[PDB]
Amino acid sequence: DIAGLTPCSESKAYNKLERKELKVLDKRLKKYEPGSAPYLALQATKERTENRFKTYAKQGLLCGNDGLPHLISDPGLALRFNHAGEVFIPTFGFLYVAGYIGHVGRQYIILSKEDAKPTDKEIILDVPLALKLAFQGWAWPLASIQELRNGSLLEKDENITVSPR
Amino acid sequence: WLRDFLWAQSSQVIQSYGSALSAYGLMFLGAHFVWAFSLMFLFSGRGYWQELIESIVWAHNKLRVAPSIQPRALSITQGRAVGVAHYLLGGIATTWSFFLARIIAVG
Amino acid sequence: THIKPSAQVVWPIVGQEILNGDVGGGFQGIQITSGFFQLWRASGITSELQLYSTAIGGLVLAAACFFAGWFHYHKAAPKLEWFQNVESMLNHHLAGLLGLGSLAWAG
Amino acid sequence: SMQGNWLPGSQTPAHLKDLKMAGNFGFDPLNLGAEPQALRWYQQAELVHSRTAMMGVAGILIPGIFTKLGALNVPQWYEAGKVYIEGEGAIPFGTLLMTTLFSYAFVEGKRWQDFRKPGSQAEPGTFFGLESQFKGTENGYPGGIFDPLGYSKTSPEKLDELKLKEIKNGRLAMVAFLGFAGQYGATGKGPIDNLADHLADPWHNTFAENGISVPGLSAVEQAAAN
Amino acid sequence: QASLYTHHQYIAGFIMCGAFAHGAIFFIRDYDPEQNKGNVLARVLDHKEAIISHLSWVSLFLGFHTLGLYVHN
Amino acid sequence: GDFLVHHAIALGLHTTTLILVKGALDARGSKLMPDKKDFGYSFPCDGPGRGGTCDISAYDAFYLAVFWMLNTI
Amino acid sequence: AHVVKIYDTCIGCTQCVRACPLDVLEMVPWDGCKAAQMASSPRTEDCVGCKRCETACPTDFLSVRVYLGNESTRSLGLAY
Amino acid sequence: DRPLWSPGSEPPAWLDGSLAGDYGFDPLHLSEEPEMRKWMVQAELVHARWAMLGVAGILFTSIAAKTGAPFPDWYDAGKEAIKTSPAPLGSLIFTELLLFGWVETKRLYDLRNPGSQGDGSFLGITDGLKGKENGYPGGLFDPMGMSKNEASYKEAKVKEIKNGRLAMLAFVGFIAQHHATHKSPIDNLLDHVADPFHVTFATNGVSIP
Amino acid sequence: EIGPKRGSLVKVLRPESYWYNQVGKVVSVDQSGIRYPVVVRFENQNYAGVSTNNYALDEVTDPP
Amino acid sequence: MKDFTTYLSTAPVVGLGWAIFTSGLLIEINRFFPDPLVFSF
Ligand code: CLA
Ligand code: CLA
Ligand code: CLA
Ligand code: CLA
Ligand SMILES: CC(/C=C/C=C(C)/C=C/[C@@]12O[C@]1(C)C[C@@H](O)CC2(C)C)=C\C=C\C=C(C)\C=C\C=C(C)\C=C\[C@@]12O[C@]1(C)C[C@@H](O)CC2(C)C
Ligand SMILES: CC1=C(/C=C/C(C)=C/C=C/C(C)=C/C=C/C=C(C)/C=C/C=C(C)/C=C/C2=C(C)CCCC2(C)C)C(C)(C)CCC1
Ligand SMILES: CC1=C(C/C=C(\C)CCC[C@H](C)CCC[C@H](C)CCCC(C)C)C(=O)c2ccccc2C1=O
Ligand code: SF4
Ligand code: SF4
Repeated sequence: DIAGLTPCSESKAYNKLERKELKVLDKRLKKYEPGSAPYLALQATKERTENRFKTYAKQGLLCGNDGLPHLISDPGLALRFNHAGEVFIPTFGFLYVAGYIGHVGRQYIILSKEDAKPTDKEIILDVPLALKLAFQGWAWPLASIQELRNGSLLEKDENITVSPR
Repeated sequence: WLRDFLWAQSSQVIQSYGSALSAYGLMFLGAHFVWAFSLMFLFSGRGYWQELIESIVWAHNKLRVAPSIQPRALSITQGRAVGVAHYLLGGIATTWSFFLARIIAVG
Repeated sequence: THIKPSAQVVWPIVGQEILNGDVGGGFQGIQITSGFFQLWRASGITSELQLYSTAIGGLVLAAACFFAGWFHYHKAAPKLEWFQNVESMLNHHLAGLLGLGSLAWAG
Repeated sequence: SMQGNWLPGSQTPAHLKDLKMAGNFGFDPLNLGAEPQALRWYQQAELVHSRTAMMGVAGILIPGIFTKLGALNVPQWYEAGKVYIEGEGAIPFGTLLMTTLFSYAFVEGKRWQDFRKPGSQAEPGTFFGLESQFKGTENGYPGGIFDPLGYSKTSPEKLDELKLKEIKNGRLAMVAFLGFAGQYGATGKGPIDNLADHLADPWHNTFAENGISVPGLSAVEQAAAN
Repeated sequence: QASLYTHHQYIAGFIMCGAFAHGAIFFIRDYDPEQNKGNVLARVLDHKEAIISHLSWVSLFLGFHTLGLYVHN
Repeated sequence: GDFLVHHAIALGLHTTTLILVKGALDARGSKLMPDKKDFGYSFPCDGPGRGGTCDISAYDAFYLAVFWMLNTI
Repeated sequence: AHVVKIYDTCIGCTQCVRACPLDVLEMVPWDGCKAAQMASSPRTEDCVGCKRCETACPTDFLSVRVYLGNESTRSLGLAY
Repeated sequence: DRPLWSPGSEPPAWLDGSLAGDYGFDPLHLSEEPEMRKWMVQAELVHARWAMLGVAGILFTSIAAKTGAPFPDWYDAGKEAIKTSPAPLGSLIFTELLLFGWVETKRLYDLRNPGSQGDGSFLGITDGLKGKENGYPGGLFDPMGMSKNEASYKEAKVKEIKNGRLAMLAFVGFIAQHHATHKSPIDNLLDHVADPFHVTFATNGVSIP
Repeated sequence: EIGPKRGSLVKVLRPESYWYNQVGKVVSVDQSGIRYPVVVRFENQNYAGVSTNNYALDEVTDPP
Repeated sequence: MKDFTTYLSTAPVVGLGWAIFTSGLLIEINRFFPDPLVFSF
């Protein structure tokens, strides 16, 4: 009960939205025989809607004055109250993959720039080495940290093209 | 013309959400996006974008992720082609979505 | 006059089940707009078996056309004087292509 | 030197071919140990993780074994925290956490300054005069009062045999504690009870039959049963 | 109130655009690098690529995720 | 929705700041054209050479930034 | 008209005078390059500013520079 | 120089006849690189051996069902087997996955590095678990050991690859005429020998409209 | 004789050049006493598309 | 095969193989699992 938001389990507007969705989904059920493939698809859609409405509730989710679930973004407020699962862990979940992509791209860039006429490697990819780096990028933050520490991550400006202002 | 054709109609495209024609509203707004995104390639030139690319190349040079192929801005003819293609695609898909949603939700 | 045409069926993967609209006849899907049902009613077509046969024949002719392009370029390429026979091309595409197709469709 | 291989026929890394280490099996496909000081820091981290894994897994197992034997009523580890929190003569959770963090920060700063500058904790007159024995023999092997029974000041053969044994039981304990966490997460019971279920009924009690470990397997089994 | 807010906001935006334009005019017309060597101005001009690149990064990140969440919703 | 449109506002401010700052810092020199200070503040281009130099002046940077300012306001 | 200036970085490839369809540029003897040639612009008032010489210039940066401003009846390319 | 898949055709350059069953049939130019050639040879041999094993098991079960033993059809045999199996589904497939992961990673690293598994790393076995050829191991896999004689070994290689290719065709025929007839392969064989002039692939209703 | 060794990598310190703070390979050094006798070749083209440029003696140094 | 696998390592290995893999992957997470909002494991 933070930011004036009621929990999804104890929200009247959430249940109103749920029963409105159930009503509009059951409206289309009356135009098909129960032993039909469109009827089976509509029943599967209704089951998925009910499962989504059940799982969104009692999962540390809040909604306020609209029946639509809200997300808590400030860490700490997502820690003492059970709201870390909204954005706290998935932030690191995205960042792990983003650093993975950046690290394997950097590894391919260095390992291609040390090859004769290296401009063709960007249009003519090599698959074994790119896949080898693709399955070696799980420990991307450790490699990035050690490369920053030893100085091979960055390059001396002396060797960087600089605008002549 | 405006009020009685583009406003008297297109009331079903905006109200298509939650129905079978919601994809027409999605196509309508994506077409608005693509039509609006084209004007970047149409009003602008190449020197500003080349200098911005130079700054980004410096940024990628600082931590040694410089591509072997040098990043360059699109050519002036290339930029005009991209602008006109995105403009035509956005306008055609806008009219397509509006026409189809109006003629299916009513006719 | 009461069942809307439909020829594209989307998957139930993510929220697309709302796009399978109730077009009538115990069927759900995208209400098509190309008028293919009208064309398949003009040319006498009753069952989906004939549409299947037409699709298989079209795939066979597409493979034949691709093989024809490969042969007529890589294998047996015509010379410049073959393409410069404008009178023969006009006669064969006036009497042959257009006229023979019109006669075949009339039959 | 090079003892065994984690994968026979695999191309061992160049920094592991002629490297004198405890429990070196060539297992570095990601080449995180190519840099030497990197390898030193990772060796120290593996040593501390492994040693606290010995302590943790022993706390899992020996009270659990004695509970299975009925000697003591000590509960399983996953509810033992709530048991002590709800106890009568209990230090509060905040006080315990802060005391643990303070003491561990002190000792880990000691170990850290040992790591960065070797033998730097032997600065005279710095820790009540007892710091003269705080010199580190090797990375992660301090000695001094950390070996009060004198089991390390012998010939190097039993010394690095014991180092290999320590790293082997430590890797085993680390995978064992990962297992304890996972098999509480899936089965919801203690590891001794899980071992009893696997010994008494191996086929019907496994990671595959539990739907948490591999989702969708239960649906496959139900569809195949019908 | 709506007209007043809209008027003064558009006026403020145009005036800030003019501020940056006339700052650019200062940089090209009457900026003397030997007059102020090593000061805040010359140092800002020295790593101008870093400032431009970081502004491009924050703008790209904001636009990417704002449009992503808007299109998602 | 208020927070999302606030982030859109921040995006507009950030992008307008990015283009105006880049035009101001590259007003006198650039890697595409080091001698931009000799061509005046408001000049059309340098020609089709060197890939193409349309809208290379800081005046055109302001001119493109007015669109972003209008969109932001 | 416009101002056309040639700097000492020119190496006498004598292709900037071919790319100019107005006979603005000319090649004079020099001693600061291997080719012993230097671009000169005697008929500068006939230039329109088409920057074809800058396109044809191989040196980095450009040896021949054309500066716009002060348009006339010949610099605007007007046949009327 | 050798019998080819087409009389009077030109064999591929990479198919010189040194392999078992080298009839020079390769219109798609696969296995042209030597590494890809070795990988294709290993894949053909493992698919072959699994094909002969599965077809032999299918034929044995169908023959036993024809005699009168309570043996299921080659199709849905596991569906009724799991109901009486002490091992439940899931545990069975994952036990198979673990064992096959061990075996197949061992044989894969023997393929990449010949003789790599004969170093005594696994239970101190040196001569065994060491490969003899491209896809042909030795030692523990050759108990009776009639591959010592080179001529007999080559003849057995040709016999193995030919019966294996026949086993691929047998499995494809099994699934095809099971979908056609919904009967056992021995049932189809007995129907073909009972009424050859009428019962065939054309008078089964399906697959010939 | 008066410049760097032919084939040796040098660093260009010319500010207005495209290859400022970049590394190029010397292909020839003129000995006739011209304004820019050092001729170098760069692996990356400029915006004009060329890869070679001429610099003076003071505009080239050995990269570290 | 050498000439063909040299072509197949160009644009479709990164423009099609990655695209199809990442797409169909994400499709199957969104299919087998329903639509999530909170990471509650
Ligand atoms: C409403 C139309 C529109 C849109 C969407 C954009 C979007 C953008 N412009 Mg802008 N621009 C426009 C009109 C528009 N412009 C007009 C009319 C002008 C006047 C000429 C300008 C002038 C202008 C300048 C001068 C500058 C920009 C910049 C930018 C970028 C800002 C960075 C950002 O916000 O994150 C990104 C914002 C997005 C909206 C992301 C769009 C991409 C999405 C994710 C789709 C990607 C493809 C998708 C996955 C589908 C793939 C298949 C498909 C490609 C076929 C962004 C790409 C700046 C820039 O690029 O530097 C960083 C910059 O300097 N623009
Ligand atoms: C993997 C290679 C790689 C790496 C490590 C970086 C890293 C960086 N870029 Mg760059 N970028 C790349 C590729 C890369 N970029 C490509 C291909 C493009 C063209 C679309 C750009 C366009 C670009 C712009 C326009 C900007 C950056 C910026 C940045 C910085 C911000 C981080 C970020 O996420 O930016 C965001 C990056 C993107 C939006 C690009 C995404 C494109 C994909 C993900 C890259 C695909 C590469 C591929 C997977 C590698 C091959 C793998 C290998 C195994 C074969 C950072 C220095 C910003 C900056 O200057 O900040 C300091 C900035 O404004 N980049
Ligand atoms: C009566 C004979 C005849 C017929 C029917 C055609 C028909 C055609 N020709 Mg023409 N052509 C002919 C004689 C003929 N040609 C002669 C004698 C010459 C040389 C002077 C040419 C030179 C020529 C050129 C240079 C080109 C054509 C092209 C075309 C196609 C135009 C595309 C179109 O309208 O869509 C109609 C499409 C269809 C009806 C789809 C079915 C197509 C079928 C498979 C073609 C069958 C017709 C063919 C003549 C049968 C004999 C071929 C035999 C060896 C198998 C069309 C298929 C264009 C092309 O390349 O397309 C192939 C083209 O650029 N023609
Ligand atoms: C009080 C603030 C202030 C001051 C003192 C100046 C003063 C100056 N600026 Mg600055 N400027 C300002 C605000 C200011 N400007 C603002 C707000 C903007 C953003 C719009 C600019 C943008 C700007 C640029 C980009 C440039 C200048 C330039 C100049 C110089 C000459 C401009 C001039 O008078 O041309 C007189 C101009 C006109 C008579 C044209 C008027 C047409 C207007 C602008 C269009 C209005 C639209 C429409 C037609 C209005 C009528 C609507 C209709 C329905 C009735 C002078 C140093 C120029 C300079 O220094 O030269 C290199 C230059 O390049 N300024
Ligand atoms: C036919 C086949 C492959 C055919 C491939 C062909 C023609 C390829 C042709 C070409 O490549 C060449 C040569 C050369 C190239 O230049 C050109 C092309 C054209 C590309 C594989 C079958 C392969 C078939 C195999 C491996 C069969 C395995 C069977 C098993 C394991 C059985 C197990 C069972 O489970 C069942 C199914 C049911 C249970 O009741 C019983 C048990 C026993 C439990
Ligand atoms: C009191 C208070 C507070 C605080 C506040 C603050 C601290 C603020 C700040 C603010 C700020 C801090 C702002 C700023 C702004 C800025 C701007 C807006 C800028 C602009 C710029 C420009 C425009 C530029 C220009 C130029 C150029 C371009 C070049 C050179 C020249 C010149 C400089 C001219 C608080 C919150 C705590 C609370 C409440 C109360
Ligand atoms: C924006 C712009 C540019 C810059 C645009 C460039 C350099 C082209 C960028 C193309 C991108 C790299 C294509 C790929 C886009 C995304 C990376 C695709 C994402 C796909 C997802 C699945 C990740 C110009 O070069 C230009 C030139 C002349 C007139 C106007 C303009 C102009 O307006
Ligand atoms: S184009 Fe440039 S470098 Fe070439 S001769 Fe003319 S002024 Fe000299
Ligand atoms: S701008 Fe054109 S007309 Fe003028 S000197 Fe150059 S090439 Fe000749």
